[PDB]
Amino acid sequence: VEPVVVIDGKGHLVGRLASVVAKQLLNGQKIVVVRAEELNISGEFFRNKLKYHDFLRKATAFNKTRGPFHFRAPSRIFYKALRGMVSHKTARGKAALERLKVFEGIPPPYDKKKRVVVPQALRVLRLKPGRKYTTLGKLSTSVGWKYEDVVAKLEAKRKVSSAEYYAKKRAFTKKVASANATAAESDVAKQLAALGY
Amino acid sequence: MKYIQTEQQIEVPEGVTVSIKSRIVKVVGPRGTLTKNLKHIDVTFTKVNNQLIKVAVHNGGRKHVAALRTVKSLVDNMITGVTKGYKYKMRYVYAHFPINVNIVEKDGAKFIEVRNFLGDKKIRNVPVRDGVTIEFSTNVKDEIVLSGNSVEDVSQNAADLQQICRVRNKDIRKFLDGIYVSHKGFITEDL
Amino acid sequence: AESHRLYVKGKHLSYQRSKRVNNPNVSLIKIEGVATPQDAQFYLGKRIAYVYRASKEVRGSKIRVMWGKVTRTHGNSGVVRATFRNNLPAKTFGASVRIFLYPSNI
Amino acid sequence: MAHFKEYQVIGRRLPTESVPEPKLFRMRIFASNEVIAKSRYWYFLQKLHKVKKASGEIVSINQINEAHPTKVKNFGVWVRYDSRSGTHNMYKEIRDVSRVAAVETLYQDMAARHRARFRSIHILKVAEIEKTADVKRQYVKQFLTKDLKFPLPHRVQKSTKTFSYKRPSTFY
Amino acid sequence: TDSIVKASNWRLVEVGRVVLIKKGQSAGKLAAIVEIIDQKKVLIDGPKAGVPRQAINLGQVVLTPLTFALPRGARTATVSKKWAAAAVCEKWAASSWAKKIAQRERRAALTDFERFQVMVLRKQKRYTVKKALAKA
RNA sequence: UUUGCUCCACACAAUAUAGAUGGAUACGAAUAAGGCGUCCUUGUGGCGUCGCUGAACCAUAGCAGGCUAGCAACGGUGCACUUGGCGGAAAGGCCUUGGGUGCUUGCUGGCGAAUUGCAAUGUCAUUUUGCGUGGGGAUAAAUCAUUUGUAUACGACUUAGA
RNA sequence: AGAACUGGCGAUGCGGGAUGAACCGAACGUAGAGUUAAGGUGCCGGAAUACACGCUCAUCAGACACCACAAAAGGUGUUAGUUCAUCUAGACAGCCGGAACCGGCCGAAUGAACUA
RNA sequence: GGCCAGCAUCAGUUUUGGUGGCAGGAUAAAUCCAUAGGAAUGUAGCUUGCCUCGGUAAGUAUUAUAGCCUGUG
Ligand SMILES: [Mg+2]
Ligand SMILES: [Mg+2]
Ligand SMILES: [Mg+2]
Ligand SMILES: [Mg+2]
Ligand SMILES: [Mg+2]
Ligand SMILES: [Mg+2]
Ligand SMILES: [Mg+2]
Ligand SMILES: [Mg+2]
Ligand SMILES: [Mg+2]
Ligand SMILES: [Mg+2]
Ligand SMILES: [Mg+2]
Ligand SMILES: [Mg+2]
Ligand SMILES: [Mg+2]
Ligand SMILES: [Mg+2]
Ligand SMILES: [Mg+2]
Ligand SMILES: [Mg+2]
Ligand SMILES: [Mg+2]
Ligand SMILES: [Mg+2]
Ligand SMILES: [Mg+2]
Ligand SMILES: [Mg+2]
Ligand SMILES: [Mg+2]
Ligand SMILES: [Mg+2]
Ligand SMILES: [Mg+2]
Ligand SMILES: [Mg+2]
Ligand SMILES: [Mg+2]
Ligand SMILES: [Mg+2]
Ligand SMILES: [Mg+2]
Ligand SMILES: [Mg+2]
Ligand SMILES: [Mg+2]
Ligand SMILES: [Mg+2]
Ligand SMILES: [Mg+2]
Ligand SMILES: [Mg+2]
Ligand SMILES: [Mg+2]
Ligand SMILES: [Mg+2]
Ligand SMILES: [Mg+2]
Ligand SMILES: [Mg+2]
Ligand SMILES: [Mg+2]
Ligand SMILES: [Mg+2]
Ligand SMILES: [Mg+2]
Ligand SMILES: [Mg+2]
Ligand SMILES: [Mg+2]
Ligand SMILES: [Mg+2]
Ligand SMILES: [Mg+2]
Ligand SMILES: [Mg+2]
Ligand SMILES: [Mg+2]
Ligand SMILES: [Mg+2]
Repeated sequence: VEPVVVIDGKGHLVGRLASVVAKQLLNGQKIVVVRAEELNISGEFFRNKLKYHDFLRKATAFNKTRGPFHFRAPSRIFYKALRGMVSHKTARGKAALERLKVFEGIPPPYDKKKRVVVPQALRVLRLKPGRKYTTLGKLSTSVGWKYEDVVAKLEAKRKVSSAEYYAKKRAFTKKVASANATAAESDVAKQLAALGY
Repeated sequence: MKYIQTEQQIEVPEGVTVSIKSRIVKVVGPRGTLTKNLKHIDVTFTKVNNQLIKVAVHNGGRKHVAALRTVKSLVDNMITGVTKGYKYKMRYVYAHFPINVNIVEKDGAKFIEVRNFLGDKKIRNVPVRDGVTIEFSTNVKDEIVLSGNSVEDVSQNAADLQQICRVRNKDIRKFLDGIYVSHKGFITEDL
Repeated sequence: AESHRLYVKGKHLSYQRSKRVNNPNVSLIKIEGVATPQDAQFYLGKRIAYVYRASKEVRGSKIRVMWGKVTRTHGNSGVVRATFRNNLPAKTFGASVRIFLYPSNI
Repeated sequence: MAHFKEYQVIGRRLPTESVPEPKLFRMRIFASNEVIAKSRYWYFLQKLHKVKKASGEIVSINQINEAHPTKVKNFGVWVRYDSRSGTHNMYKEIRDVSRVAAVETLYQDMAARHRARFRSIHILKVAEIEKTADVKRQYVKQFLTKDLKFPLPHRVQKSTKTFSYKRPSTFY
Repeated sequence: TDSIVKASNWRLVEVGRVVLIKKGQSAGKLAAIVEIIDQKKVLIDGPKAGVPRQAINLGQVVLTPLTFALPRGARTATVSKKWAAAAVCEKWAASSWAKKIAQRERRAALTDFERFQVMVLRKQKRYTVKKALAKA
């Protein structure tokens, strides 16, 4: 449909967001994910802490390098769940995975771009209420992700400028709605009304 | 089996005004001000008459209804906390070595400070929770007193001190020393 | 004006396949705005063109086109099946494609 | 198994020269078609009188339509069933609009709570519960209070497109 | 200093709660909740829109804020009287919800010519508005 | 080492391309709650309203958009310029002052369109390089060899030399 | 390790059981359109993030015949049952009076053993 | 007539819809109509005891200032 789709990660279930993002790529849609830190995982924090440590303990024994690589940062945790749903050892796979970017936070392109939500990955809609769950950044930071606080500081600084933006917008789009307000009742209006507008 | 409706009643007294928006709860009494975040629960708080607030769980399961009352109680103790108050008295007991208990503060701190426990040269320090005021009880021996509007904040700062005094490497039912919670009740007496 | 498009946007998804083996003679097409199998029936028999560029000029242009038709529908999400003058290269899986409004029955 | 109709199934042993006009026994069978239903009749009739489908004959098969399909009824349901250890009887209460509607939601329950498939259940009796406070079970009586209302909090709305540009709302 | 608790005030499954079908052979019609079966099923009757008296899952139905007076278990005709009596349809129609269902069905009936007439009008409406937009 | 380099302008050569073809259209937060409007004593406030999907919004007419004329507006919109402010997360982009050049489908006109013959994408994106003209700009090094021993199997390392 | 009958493998590819001689499905000239079996339809991956009723929260959840093993035994987790019995002859609890029994307070169900 | 398309009219195979007329059954069951009966998750009326012109609590009352259930036809 669109050239690039920005997905606010906040409030989404990793594996369900992963599965849709995996498929967008394979069908050619470029995807960029933001706020991977505030991604969710079903299940209470401790289990998810344990699970990662199980991941953590697997490595090629004679050389720890060639064995599995354990990434900490929420994006790479999420890129991993996403890579795991793609054919990535093929060329078509590498191809699909280039169409994807994942970021913790919202870096400078995309902070003034528009970010979407995938309801079938959305935690609020998906989980039975009162089922314990996990914010991804908090997990990442307990397995060694060092940047949780920077992202927070930047996001809060950023979240302030976005309200300045939204403030002026809500004010100007109050003027606009006082403009259509008088053009209502007009000859042109009540005709557009007739056809559905 | 999913009870379709169940509720409880927070009865609201005179000098008290409680304000609940989403699941943040604020109780304003003449004694003080207390706020508690219930967003982990999933209930509907409903005002009826300003003397009474109802809290209900719709279509609830066994464990879910169970959480209803412990919501009510939590608020009740918030109201009774902001009016009557909470006074926890606890008395040091020592079979031989007298337990030297004090409030020292460095870096604007205010801790309880316990010396010579079982002749321990080590000095125990339990920090003073904000909202609890300590006083050592006059006229009664080896009594210390913790007072505030938060049961939670108080009774922790009680067991705080009470557990710094655990004894190691002896039969505990012989060596009974420590500082144990003597009594728990409210700040304004006759109530 | 701005928009000259007389086709409907589409995607080259996969060949016809089982999990084990495929059939390059048949492709599966996703058509924008088509949702349901019954949504898909409209575009049956319509004509697809996969447009692509090349290095050599041929007839006087560096653009070439493979041409095919929409033969039948696929599953419950309104993906559609299509067969082409020659089989699409499969390097094209996830490439855009064009479903024209003719042959028309409107 | 499947979705049910109720059949009157009437049969008699084959007439013998000395015994013409045998005694015509009938059952009310909940099945999904008459071929299953008539098997059941022979399934049970073998467990009551001495007959096989060989020695017997089916006199009539007549579908039985609910007599007030829009009136909400309470139903006592008496069931015999097999667990993994032994066989035992039961009583449950189903609130629904017909008999055939309830036998369904019974077979679901016996499957869902007790892991009891179709073959392991006999339906002993289904009866309307004619008067309230003859309803013994709380999961029904809960619905019988005067002037019942209740909400449906935390409402979800299936998406028709994978991406979405608002953040949803569970309200109602 | 009154207490000021919030509300979180839901639409209610209740007898006399007019309800909009979503999926079904009746899809898109108003009915009323006649009786109540369990936490999922209810009985409905729609007669003024011609929906049959039937039991139905609440998941095929979306509760409206409109509701009228009606006895539990009330038979079809009685639903007809009280429905019209309280002007259910009249009140659904005035609603911005129903008006948006209206509005979107008209945009479906539009014809290429009509669609073009729409656009010409829009550029006309835009001109007058953006004019107003720079005066204040 | 024949006139080599680089930024800006344009010409054509070619070479590719995981796949332009109206527009990636910006609060944050909650979800057993919120968005917007408005009012006050500015609150966990009052009141009004909306939701039940973007099926929206914006844009969209004119030789792929030719040549022209008029009115009405004082608006929209593009290009180069200029005023000042802001953005370091990957800011490399957002906002604004001012004069200058263009479009307008807000409305009314004149001219053109065929014969590409009933369809044959019937050609409008962007990537890198090279070859040539003025318009700016810039005039180093590294390696071998020699040398050193804080280094070293050899390579490498670390010193030194107009 | 050794008999019975039959169907198989061996001598046989093909679809399915991720993998696999023997399982399921189906037995093979070369191709085409259609429909299917067994098995499947979050994504890898063709195909409903399909509809519907329950059950399940695990600081070792679980997830499919052949099949890739766990048992006796416990739980006041939580579900639905069974047989007995108290309950508007205000029971069951926490106070309080009389001497466990009955009441003063209570305003609705509760106790016992068992099934899975 | 060399290869190729496109359309039309057909033929063989097939897939996806739309619409017409009939046959069954409890000659569907229901809704609806007429009628008799009856009950409470008891509507009007009445009485009653509190509680503020604002209704509340429990007795009485079977269609009344709602309705329902059940048989009959
Ligand atoms: Mg992991
Ligand atoms: Mg290690
Ligand atoms: Mg390497
Ligand atoms: Mg490390
Ligand atoms: Mg210890
Ligand atoms: Mg010991
Ligand atoms: Mg010892
Ligand atoms: Mg061929
Ligand atoms: Mg697809
Ligand atoms: Mg019957
Ligand atoms: Mg019986
Ligand atoms: Mg049995
Ligand atoms: Mg959002
Ligand atoms: Mg705000
Ligand atoms: Mg509001
Ligand atoms: Mg305001
Ligand atoms: Mg405000
Ligand atoms: Mg406000
Ligand atoms: Mg840079
Ligand atoms: Mg050297
Ligand atoms: Mg053997
Ligand atoms: Mg051999
Ligand atoms: Mg053989
Ligand atoms: Mg053989
Ligand atoms: Mg074989
Ligand atoms: Mg195979
Ligand atoms: Mg296996
Ligand atoms: Mg195999
Ligand atoms: Mg499988
Ligand atoms: Mg797919
Ligand atoms: Mg389901
Ligand atoms: Mg299986
Ligand atoms: Mg199993
Ligand atoms: Mg197994
Ligand atoms: Mg056991
Ligand atoms: Mg056992
Ligand atoms: Mg036991
Ligand atoms: Mg047990
Ligand atoms: Mg148990
Ligand atoms: Mg058990
Ligand atoms: Mg020929
Ligand atoms: Mg027709
Ligand atoms: Mg017909
Ligand atoms: Mg007929
Ligand atoms: Mg008849
Ligand atoms: Mg008929």
